[PDB]
Amino acid sequence: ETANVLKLETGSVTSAKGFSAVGIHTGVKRKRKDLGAIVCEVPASSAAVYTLNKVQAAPLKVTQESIAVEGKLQAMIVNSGIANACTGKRGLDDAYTMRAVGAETFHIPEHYVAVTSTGVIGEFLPMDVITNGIRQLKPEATIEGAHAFNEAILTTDTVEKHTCYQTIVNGKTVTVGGVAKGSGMIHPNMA
Amino acid sequence: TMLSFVTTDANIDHGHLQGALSAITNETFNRITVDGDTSTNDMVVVMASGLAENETLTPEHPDWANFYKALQLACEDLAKQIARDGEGATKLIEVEVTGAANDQEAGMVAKQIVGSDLVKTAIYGADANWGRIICAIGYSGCEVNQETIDIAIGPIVTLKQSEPTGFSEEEATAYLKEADPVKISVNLHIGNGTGKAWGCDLTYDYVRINAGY
Repeated sequence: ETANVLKLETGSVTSAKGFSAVGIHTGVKRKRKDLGAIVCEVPASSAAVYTLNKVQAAPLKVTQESIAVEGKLQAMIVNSGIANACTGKRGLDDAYTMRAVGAETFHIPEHYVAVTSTGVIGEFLPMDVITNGIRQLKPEATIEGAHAFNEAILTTDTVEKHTCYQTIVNGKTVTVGGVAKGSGMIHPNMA
Repeated sequence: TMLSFVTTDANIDHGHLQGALSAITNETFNRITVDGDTSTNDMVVVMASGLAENETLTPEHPDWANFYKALQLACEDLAKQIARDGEGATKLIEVEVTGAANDQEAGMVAKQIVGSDLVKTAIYGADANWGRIICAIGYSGCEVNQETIDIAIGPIVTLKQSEPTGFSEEEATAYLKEADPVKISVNLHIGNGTGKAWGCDLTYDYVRINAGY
């Protein structure tokens, strides 16, 4: 409207000021990275939408509870390979544990940490592996960090999925970057 | 399952950010389908650091449309990449419906078409099968006049006012083999409603991946 919006083909989530990311290989997957985080150096205004499926994975609730406190986050922690879905009370406990261990690792409030999972339904998370893995996460403000994070959220995907657009607001360069995953079980109905 | 994580350095509060994301989701992620199975885990999170140090964004801000467009394009780009990476896919399919009773109905019709297994397999076979498309229009649940439908596949109009046009099938097939995305356009001639949806072709590899072959 008042300035163009331009696509940056080599940008990602780390192209926006404040953000760092990483992914590592914990061994839930055979080869690919399977645990990652995006973090922000300051509390970031946050918004979310969630599947309306009545069968919902535990971490979606945990993330909603974090965001509900102040509408702000500093970390988003994700594991792939195991959905932590249909895992009942134990699965919910496990999602809270991931959030707590993430808060310790990044030295921020628990309510500034969101967590999620994607992969096999019904399987319980290997919590020694996941929790040790979270403590090793070293986010970097680099394109390599963003790509490592995107790998760490994939399941059946054949490729990473990045985006980045820039525009001007009040004469300031504003950047929107992003990553995604998804290849099967795709018919989103989120709110 | 799909996930998306979007970051920005825009200064914007959580309420206005949420309003934007909710609206944008309805025109991007909620308009894709690979296999019709809505997951237990789908989620999108957007984080705004404010480190660009703009004056806080709201719909009343003179540059709101700049920010809004950037966020919308980012979500659209990611949604399209998910659809393109549908298990076994060789093609992204984009369906645009115009002339619907309203934008919501255009979207529903577009998604019904891209979600049809007969449409998805026709595209894999490079078959410009408007019959399968119009069948999906018809069961969409939306306001439809069966005698006033136009269907195009790329630049080739295959059906005009519900009459086949005698288009070149060799040409249509040639288009379907080379196009990415494959674009299907529909005009229902009911009202002013418009909307897009995205999906992919249905191939042997979808079956191989999902049947453990």
